[PDB]
Amino acid sequence: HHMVIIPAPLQDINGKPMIVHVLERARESGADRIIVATDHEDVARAVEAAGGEVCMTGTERLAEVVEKCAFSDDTIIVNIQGDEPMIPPAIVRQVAENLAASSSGMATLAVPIHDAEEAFNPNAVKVVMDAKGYALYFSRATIPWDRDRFAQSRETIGDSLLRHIGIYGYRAGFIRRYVSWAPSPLEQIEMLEQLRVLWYGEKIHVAVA
Amino acid sequence: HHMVIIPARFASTRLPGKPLQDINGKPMIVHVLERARESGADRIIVATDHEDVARAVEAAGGEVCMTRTERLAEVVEKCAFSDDTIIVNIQGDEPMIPPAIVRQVAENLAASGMATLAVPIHDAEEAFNPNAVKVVMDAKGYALYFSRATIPWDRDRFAQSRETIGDSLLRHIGIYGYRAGFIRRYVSWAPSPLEQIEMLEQLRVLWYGEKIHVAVAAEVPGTGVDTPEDLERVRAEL
Repeated sequence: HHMVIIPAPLQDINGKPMIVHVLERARESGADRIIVATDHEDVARAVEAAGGEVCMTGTERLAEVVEKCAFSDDTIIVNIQGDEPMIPPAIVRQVAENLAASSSGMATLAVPIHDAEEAFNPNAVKVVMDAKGYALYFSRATIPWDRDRFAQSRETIGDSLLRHIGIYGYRAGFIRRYVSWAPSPLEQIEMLEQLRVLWYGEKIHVAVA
Repeated sequence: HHMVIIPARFASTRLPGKPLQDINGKPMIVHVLERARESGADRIIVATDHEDVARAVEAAGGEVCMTRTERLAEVVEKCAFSDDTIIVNIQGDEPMIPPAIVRQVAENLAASGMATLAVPIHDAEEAFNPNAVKVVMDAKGYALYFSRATIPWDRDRFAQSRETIGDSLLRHIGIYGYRAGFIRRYVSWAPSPLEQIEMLEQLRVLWYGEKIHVAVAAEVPGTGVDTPEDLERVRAEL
């Protein structure tokens, strides 16, 4: 009972593009509507010929889709990146269900980290959550910091490290509020736009994959 | 319109018996009591399990509570307050704590339920020192997170070098504000795996969903006296 939007993308994996792969996974998730948001004709000519719906509209594209297709501000929206074609549809359904069952707002996904290099890789985003699973913070720094383990060791990690995956959930009308809100300074230092949501007081629920 | 409790930290390996040591004709805890007086508090209670500290504070006129946020709990039990009284935690080894920031934590608590202070970090070594605790907060000053990692992470600057620092790093300073029912709630909560990982007990409050307000200190306070060098320094400065 949700809609999935893919902001895209061109690669050959067994005679099929990559965006159509993402489209098939979104189909298998069981979404009522699937829309591919793009401003390029290359993505269109592929998805349209693949039977996928396209909307012609920097993550604000989905916001336009909320009003280009005139979606109710209670509908559940799932943003899958166009460059994750091997994503299982089970976690795509998860993100929607976790948003619907939480206090609503915005939702995202995390996986456990088990490689120390990953834990100390700034390109790998870590997230810390409260007891209810709501995101306390996103960061490129190694959080939560393990004082005893990391006191002098950069090769041993515990079980408290989570990597944030760029699949998101929304309640439609709040995507308009994302674009409406001014760019925070925190999202510019960390280069993580989702921190804006935490800057402005709204909370994010996190699903463990 | 607030009350101040001073944990007189007798226990210390480098200066055993900290609150009793003479600073220019007055013991340290008496000086901390005078700072609390300059803050503008309606009641000042020194919490201590030592009789010499009690007889030193009582000879100066401060209220004394015998105990044993563990210790502080018994104070809010022994003088059981209303859960509206703003409460300021001042360390007993800080005889030069600016009373302005002591008033400030209560003022910023007045507008939540738990409040604390931070000071800007200006040197790279402190920003990457896990012993220095960094705090990141939201639009209205409420702490998003406390950590021993360098947060917020400055991706573009730190990608080149960890040698220079921007303007976004704040060190949390262990002066806390409470609404006096907040403490009764805290003392009941079980330890939270997050504070065990980070060795940061304030992460209990954020783990159980309750908020913390953080204020940039109007004046940067002085480190609490823990060694004879700081004793002589405060003697020369007071």
